[PDB]
Amino acid sequence: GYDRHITIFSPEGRLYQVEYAFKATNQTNINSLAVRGKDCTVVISQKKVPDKLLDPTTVSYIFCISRTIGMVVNGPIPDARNAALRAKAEAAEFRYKYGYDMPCDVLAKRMANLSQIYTQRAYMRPLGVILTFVSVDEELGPSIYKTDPAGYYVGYKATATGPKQQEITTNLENHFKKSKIDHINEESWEKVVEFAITHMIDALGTEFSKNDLEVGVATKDKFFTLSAENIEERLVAIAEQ
Amino acid sequence: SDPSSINGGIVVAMTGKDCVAIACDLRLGSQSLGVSNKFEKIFHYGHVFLGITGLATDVTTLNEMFRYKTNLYKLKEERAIEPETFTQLVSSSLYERRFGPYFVGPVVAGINSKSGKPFIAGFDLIGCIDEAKDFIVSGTASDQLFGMCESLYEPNLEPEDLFETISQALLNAADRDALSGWGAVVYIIKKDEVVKRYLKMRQD
Amino acid sequence: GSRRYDSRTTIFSPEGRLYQVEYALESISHAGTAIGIMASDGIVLAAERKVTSTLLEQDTSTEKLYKLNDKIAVAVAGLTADAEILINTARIHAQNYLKTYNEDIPVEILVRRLSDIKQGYTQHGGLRPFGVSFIYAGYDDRYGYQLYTSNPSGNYTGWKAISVGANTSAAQTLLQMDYKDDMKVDDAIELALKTLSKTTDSSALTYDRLEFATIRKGANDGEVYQKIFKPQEIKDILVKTGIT
Amino acid sequence: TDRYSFSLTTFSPSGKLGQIDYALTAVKQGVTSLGIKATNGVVIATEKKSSSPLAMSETLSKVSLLTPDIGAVYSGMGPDYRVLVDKSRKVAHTSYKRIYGEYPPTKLLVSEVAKIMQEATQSGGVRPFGVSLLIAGHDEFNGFSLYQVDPSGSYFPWKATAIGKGSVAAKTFLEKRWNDELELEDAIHIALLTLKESVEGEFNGDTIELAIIGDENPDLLGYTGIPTDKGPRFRKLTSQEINDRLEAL
Amino acid sequence: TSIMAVTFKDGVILGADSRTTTGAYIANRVTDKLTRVHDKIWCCRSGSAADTQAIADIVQYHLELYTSQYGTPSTETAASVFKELCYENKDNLTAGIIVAGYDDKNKGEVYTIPLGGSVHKLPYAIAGSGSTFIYGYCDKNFRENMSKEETVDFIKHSLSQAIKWDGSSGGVIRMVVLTAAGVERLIFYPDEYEQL
Amino acid sequence: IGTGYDLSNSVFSPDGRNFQVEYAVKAVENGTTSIGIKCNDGVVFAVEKLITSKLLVPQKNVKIQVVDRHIGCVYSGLIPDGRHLVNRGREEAASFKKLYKTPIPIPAFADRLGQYVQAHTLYNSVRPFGVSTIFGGVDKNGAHLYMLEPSGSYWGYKGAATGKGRQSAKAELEKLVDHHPEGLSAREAVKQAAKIIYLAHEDNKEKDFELEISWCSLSETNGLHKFVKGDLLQEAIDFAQKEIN
Amino acid sequence: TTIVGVKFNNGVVIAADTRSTQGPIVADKNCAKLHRISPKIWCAGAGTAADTEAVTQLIGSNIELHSLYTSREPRVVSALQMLKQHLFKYQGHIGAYLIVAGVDPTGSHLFSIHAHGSTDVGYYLSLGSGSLAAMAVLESHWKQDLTKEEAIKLASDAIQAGIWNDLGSGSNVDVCVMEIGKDAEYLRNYLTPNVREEKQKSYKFPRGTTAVLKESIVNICDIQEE
Amino acid sequence: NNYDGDTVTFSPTGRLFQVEYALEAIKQGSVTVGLRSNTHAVLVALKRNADELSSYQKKIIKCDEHMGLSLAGLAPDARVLSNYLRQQCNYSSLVFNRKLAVERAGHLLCDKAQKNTQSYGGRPYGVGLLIIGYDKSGAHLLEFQPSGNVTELYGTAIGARSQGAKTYLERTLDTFIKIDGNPDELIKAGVEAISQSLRDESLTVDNLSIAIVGKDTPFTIYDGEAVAKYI
Amino acid sequence: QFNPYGDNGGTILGIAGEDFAVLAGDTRNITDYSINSRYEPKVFDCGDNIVMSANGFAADGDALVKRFKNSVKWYHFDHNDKKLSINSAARNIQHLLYGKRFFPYYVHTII
Repeated sequence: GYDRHITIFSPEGRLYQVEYAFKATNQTNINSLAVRGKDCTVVISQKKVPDKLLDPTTVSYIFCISRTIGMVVNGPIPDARNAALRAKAEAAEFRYKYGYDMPCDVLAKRMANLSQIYTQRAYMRPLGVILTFVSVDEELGPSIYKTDPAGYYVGYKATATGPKQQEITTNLENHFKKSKIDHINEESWEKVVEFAITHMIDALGTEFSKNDLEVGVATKDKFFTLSAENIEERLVAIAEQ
Repeated sequence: SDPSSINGGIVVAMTGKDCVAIACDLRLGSQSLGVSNKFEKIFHYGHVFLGITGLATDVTTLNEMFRYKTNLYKLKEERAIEPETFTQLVSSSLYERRFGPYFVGPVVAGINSKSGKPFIAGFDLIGCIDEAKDFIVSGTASDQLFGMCESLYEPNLEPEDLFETISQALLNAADRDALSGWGAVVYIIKKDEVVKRYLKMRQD
Repeated sequence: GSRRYDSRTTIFSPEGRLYQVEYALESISHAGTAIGIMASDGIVLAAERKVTSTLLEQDTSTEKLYKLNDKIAVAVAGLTADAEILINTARIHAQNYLKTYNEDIPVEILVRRLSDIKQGYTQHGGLRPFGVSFIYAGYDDRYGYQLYTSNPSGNYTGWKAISVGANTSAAQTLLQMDYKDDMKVDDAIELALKTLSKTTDSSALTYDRLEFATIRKGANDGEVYQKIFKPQEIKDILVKTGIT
Repeated sequence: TDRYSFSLTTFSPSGKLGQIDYALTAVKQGVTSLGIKATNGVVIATEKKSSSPLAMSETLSKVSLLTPDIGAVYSGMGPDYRVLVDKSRKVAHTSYKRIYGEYPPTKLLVSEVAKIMQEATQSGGVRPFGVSLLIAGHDEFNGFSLYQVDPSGSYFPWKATAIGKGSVAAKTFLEKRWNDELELEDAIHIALLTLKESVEGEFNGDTIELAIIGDENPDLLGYTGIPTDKGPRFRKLTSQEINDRLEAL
Repeated sequence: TSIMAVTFKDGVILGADSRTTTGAYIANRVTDKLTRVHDKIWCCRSGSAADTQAIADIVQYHLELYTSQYGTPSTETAASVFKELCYENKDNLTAGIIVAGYDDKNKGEVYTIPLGGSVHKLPYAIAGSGSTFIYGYCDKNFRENMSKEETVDFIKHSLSQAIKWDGSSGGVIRMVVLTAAGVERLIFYPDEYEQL
Repeated sequence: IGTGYDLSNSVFSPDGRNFQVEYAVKAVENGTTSIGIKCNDGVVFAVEKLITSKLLVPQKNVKIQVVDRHIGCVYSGLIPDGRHLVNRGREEAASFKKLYKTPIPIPAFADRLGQYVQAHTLYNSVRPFGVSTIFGGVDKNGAHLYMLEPSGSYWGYKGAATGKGRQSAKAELEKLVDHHPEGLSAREAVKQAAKIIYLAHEDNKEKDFELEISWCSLSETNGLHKFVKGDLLQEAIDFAQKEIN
Repeated sequence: TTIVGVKFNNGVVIAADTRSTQGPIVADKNCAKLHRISPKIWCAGAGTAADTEAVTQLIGSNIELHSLYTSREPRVVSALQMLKQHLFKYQGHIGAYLIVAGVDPTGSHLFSIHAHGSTDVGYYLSLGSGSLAAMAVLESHWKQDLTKEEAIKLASDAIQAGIWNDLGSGSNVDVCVMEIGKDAEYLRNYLTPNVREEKQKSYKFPRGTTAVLKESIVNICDIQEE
Repeated sequence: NNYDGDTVTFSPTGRLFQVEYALEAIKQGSVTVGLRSNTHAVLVALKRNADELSSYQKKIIKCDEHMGLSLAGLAPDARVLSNYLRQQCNYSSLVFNRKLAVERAGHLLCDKAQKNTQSYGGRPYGVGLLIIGYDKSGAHLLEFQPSGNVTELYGTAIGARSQGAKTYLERTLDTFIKIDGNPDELIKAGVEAISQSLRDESLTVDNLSIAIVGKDTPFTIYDGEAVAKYI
Repeated sequence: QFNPYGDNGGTILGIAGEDFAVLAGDTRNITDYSINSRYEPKVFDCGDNIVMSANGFAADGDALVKRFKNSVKWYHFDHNDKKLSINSAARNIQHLLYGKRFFPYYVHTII
């Protein structure tokens, strides 16, 4: 009667409602591509500014969670600020009670549970966002953990998101099938960002400007985003390619 | 005065080879006045024997407390509880009431059915598991018991050497202590057979 | 809204009748037979399992005989999951009564208590009822053996011989026909297997679908010993009554 | 907030609870998993699957350790398995381990996980779990023991069993290969072999996860010098080990 | 026990001993009383030892979150966090913290919080219980706006006097230097000032 | 399939859209027009306040309420509900000011109100907001300006509008950053805040109105939110009358 | 109760006495005093005898949780920060003074924690009633950079200082040596001083010496059925 | 459809229908007319009895010694709000030594009405109050909607056939403000105003209830023989 | 430590007349050997023809007087401008006193 409107199982054993969350993570229309270097991890995203009046600086989709862990969000921006907020609150809470900085492995599990709990109570709406968590662990190496609206997560060599992500996934696939290694090899992080931009220029069929990009890199013990001035510099190095 | 010396009571426990024995007095006083010469301080859940010293009322409260917990153990896992497993439950029940605790001092004595080893253990007020393979003594004539018991005892005894040692140990502290004595019961716990032997002794 | 999505499980129909209660008894007919026969020296409790397989261990499955306390056992008919919740509540409720009065709980008292919890959910809170029906085999000094069935509604009525679960109609009428008051446990065993042979939903009455238990006064020192039989003793007694 | 305090697990008119049946539907969509109980071990096996080949399955756990003697394996929902493994760990320690000083028997832990199933049919605002677990384990009193916990909330002890999408084929193959006496090396030889008639993707040790609860190890205990304690009887096998034994089928 | 902090041209330099007596028996003598509560805002602990550390953990939890959501805290901000925990459990939590730190916009600042919990800004602070012997030394020979070399001697020379006159002050003198150049630890062993 | 997807708001329709929250945008359209010019110096708010009859009292009612001492909050849509969102941040800011002893940043505030308006879209027990607020101010991180949709979404802006005249206002601010490429002081920007409200009263030329203008600027009021009044205001009005003739 | 915890170049070695007291009377000649949070996080405890055993068992519980929830080794800090926090709430009504030691992937550690929530770090700490004595021996023989074979001797002579001169301490001396990325070795009853002489005679007795009033046999068995 | 029996659900036309229906509670209530000046505000209320033996329903409720509210909606709902206004008037006097401002008292009022229109099982209050009062800013007349929207007016009316009173006041608007220091006339201009809402209901000594507030007068309610010199 | 009650002295004398009443009290306000103020009332009008004085310790005096002038107000409000008797004022005052009986008031109150 009703079962596509709350969070109880259908005759087929499926949760239609949970299925709509995966068709609501594509409304932004933003593509992201995230690759693991030797000692660095890189995430590049599109950033669009619809109008004149809007200022791009504030328009973001790369939110800094820990001080080592960033999170790049595809899908609607309300569910992104709430998801950022909780994840951030937890990250602090872990430091407080166990006295070290949070493993990414655990924040991916932690948020997976909370995601799930929203499909497990009827009132609470689950959050329609795919979060990609980028880090450089101090025990677990460079990693990417991606959560999704079911409250599932799995690790990645590399990953892509957005609506046009089929194209992107295949490009990524070829590079590691050909190579037969699970991560990009190169010690300088500047060039892992470079490799990344090319693979996105080919996959999406477009060249870019500095404002169409917003680039975040996690090195060891810190997360930062590159300014737009610095991003132009990354774009010149593709003519040297 | 002391909340654990206002009715007295003692428990002695000894191991032997292939046997244990435990024993208590039968005195319930209210201070100076003797009220009863037939109150037990030993109880038995299954083939485990739990002797409980200290304040009068908490002996009894605590007996019906473990009566409750032993029933649920046996029902779920379909066997009588072992001595070693039980000792952990005696510790936790004391510790739950960490503040304003049960003013007792129990003694666990058994012989494991899964290994055939004599096994004994003790507790204070708050309950710290006191391993031994000698003997554990507890109560208000415990200062006397610790000296007396050690002196006669030879490491390992036969099942009926063990009746002569733990009987004398108990008698001689109990007639040099004012809140102990007054009739006493000594148990010899073998593999499968427990005999309860009351003792002829001084009533004055 | 949240008012929309409410089932309303605690309303009277226009007939005066509780939908969820009628359905609870309905679903207990899918679950296996359970029989109890009250002798004048013990009680025989015998139940036919709701599922059997050729890969299943059939020698530690408990889904029919469960001990609530030392001298009171149940036979189960309904879903076992539902029964497991109430079974740990009963085990507690019994064990409490022993704790405070230092005497083991009367059979009357323990059975009215289970019915009251069940009644409660159909009475208030908007929660489904538990679809379980128990036959209690139990002893006390007060009237000796008592046999009792309670239902998911929460009412208990005494019985001399009773059946709940699968083929209810078939078993109860047959039981009236063979009933005498001169039976003793030997006879009571034999009739309980014989009624199950008639209700059997399989090829023959086989050991591997039986749980079987008794509470006997022939047990030593003038006291009830509850004996839950192993399947190797069920297999022995199945030759004794001559079915196989 | 909350404003739901009424069940959404309800009886149908011809009897049978509708919701516990639907939940059991979601299980037979999922992966194929098996457990074979031998005389000296229990072996469990499951098949690992990923979004994409760029997803690793070496950082995902479809076999978990609950206590050092009792492991788990599932067929059903990944998300439901995740929460139900954690709540079991938490209740294993808090409702017995503190109090009784040792880890729970296999039966006793099974019994506890069955009430969690029950409270997601009962109590307002919740729907049932959508996993059937095998919980294999070892305790000192039941020997080695195999149980199958289901969304219904009931458990059944087995001799060997299957759950998942290949369940019907699996159990017909398992009927003919269970023997009264099974050695631990023979048990592994049946369990890989059954799972192989239920695979149609890649067959490698990186896609087949196998874990034994064989006999004990004083090398994964982390210490020596207490002879009371004998280490984990649970021992998950890495991809390489499983792979040698695939070439030896 | 003696704790201090002094403002100077390039920022603020913090200073501590390392003896923690309880009774007549010195529990620890290499105590590191200088705690990082952010990454450019360090504090100094004195008083009831468990009750200062407990508070500091909570302040750390507050500032780690403050950074992650709202942006980097200031000396002012951190001190405020500190105050309001001492102030609202002021009967049982007994804490004297000197919160010192280098802002990139206001330079070094010092706050002193005594046991009631009231903030007070100061151009150098002293709190403790070994700092009642060096009160008159610290005021006469101190100058506001000293160059770097001078500052490091000013805090050494005071603690040398504190060591001398107070027996609950001793061991190593630890200094942490907070500047725009960064975060630099110096350590001075006893012969190096007992020489003077 | 099925019937509904508009009875509750912790449903999601299949497209990937919401409801109720999608419908709540139409509710904000029924409101009046309200603008914000983010100046270099600060921000200048202005709001069209309708005068229905002469029965009402002029310059005695407001849609510009202060939050903290340095943040204008000015709103359109359903006015009691918009006042509840203003009420909420007065509470929020006072707690922050207690806790951390500094005037609450605009970027902090932007996060805080955002989470709350998001929060009502996650239960079916409460109604989604059917107002949009345009808020900003001057704190020590520079001048900032924000618009917060009832969707729970907010962005940076340097010019905002909402309500009926959001088409003409959005377009006329496009013109305003394209007149001035190096920007303009807040003193001049009072006069444009008047002009584009009068141009967004041609969508409401069945009515007559009184204009409220307010400013928070670093150096015209020392970073403090006040009302523009008196002689400076009457000059903004005269400029705007000439501009529409 | 003398408990040393001595850090060394490749690890940490923590050793304790085997005496458990209850008042002036020696409860147990031999009892364990080193307990196991985690297989790589050992601890010994001094202060109140029950509250040593339970608080170790309890933060023991939550770390074992936590190590398995993270799929990684449980760190020394993880333990330390929970202990600390837990003890402060009761405001020093739970009497425990633990030497906490251990190795982890991020090196060798050694901590001490007071009953409220002070925590200190040296390369050698001691708590107990023996603390004073223990500590004296260490400061003379100890240097930076000690080998294993060196370390263990320093730990043993340190507890023996404890035994001679402290009366809360006695009997055997237990050791547990931990090195980084090697198994943690428990050498219970490493060094035995004070070995009990032969008693002057036997105090065994012929049969029948004591007097029985009555006898019975009482049943521990379940009711049977013939 | 079900948008109309749920106070938590919109409405594809961008409304809520419940507040609207609640606004119709005011139309079926009785008529009242308020008019104010700079020194005196006045409420002139038409009470309305049920039948011949029934009493007449009081429609001016004393809120304080300088504040009064009058209902025009439904009476039971008005009894929840009347207390609330009294409660915040005594709290303002008690704590801050302040005779609670009229304008600020409106703003409290808003948020009590809003929080039940946001919440399910709740309802908007069906009553709509006209609230007079005399503070240091002078006299004021507030019109409180069931919406929770408050507005400040020289004179207005709500009830049944309210539009005709608004007209009498829209004309005579510039007469009564410049009346100051003469409460006698201010009372007289509202009698004529509520007479345009009649339909042969007349005004007697049992129908008319006036209450005034001054700079030299507290709160007073006239009724009986005290409104019989102002028919 | 803390001590929670003082005394601020002064004296009252209530004389019930035969057709009149008089309630007098000195207005001297002191603390210890200090004179706080020459003049500061200890007789307050409550209106509705009842005078009240609570003399003793000032801080209670101000609050219990205050809580009486609201019980006057609320009486007029909900019993609809009925007259409040001296006799009904008394009974009412007794509950105000008694409401705190474990941290009690400190004033002798005469009406």
